[PDB]
Amino acid sequence: FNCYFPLQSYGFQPTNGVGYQPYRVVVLSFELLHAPATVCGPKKSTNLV
Amino acid sequence: KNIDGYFKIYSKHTPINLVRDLPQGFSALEPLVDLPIGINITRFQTLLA
Repeated sequence: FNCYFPLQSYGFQPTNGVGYQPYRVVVLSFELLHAPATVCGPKKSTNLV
Repeated sequence: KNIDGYFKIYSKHTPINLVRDLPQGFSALEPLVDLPIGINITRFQTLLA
């Protein structure tokens, strides 16, 4: 009595509506500290002349 | 050494032949692994087997 399991299970069925469809959500967090920049990506190199 | 959290690793491998003391010669070093962590280090400890 007044004691329910908090970790309830989801429902994933292909015959149900759109609200029961599984979505893979990826959250990217970005912060700044006193450490120097280690991530790259704009480093574009061309052919040497 | 540690310069504002920028830790570097210097290494050198050379064969010698002595018993107890260190050789009183000259030898340079080579940097191997750069670790830009960005933390302050005040103590250390030598690992033994």
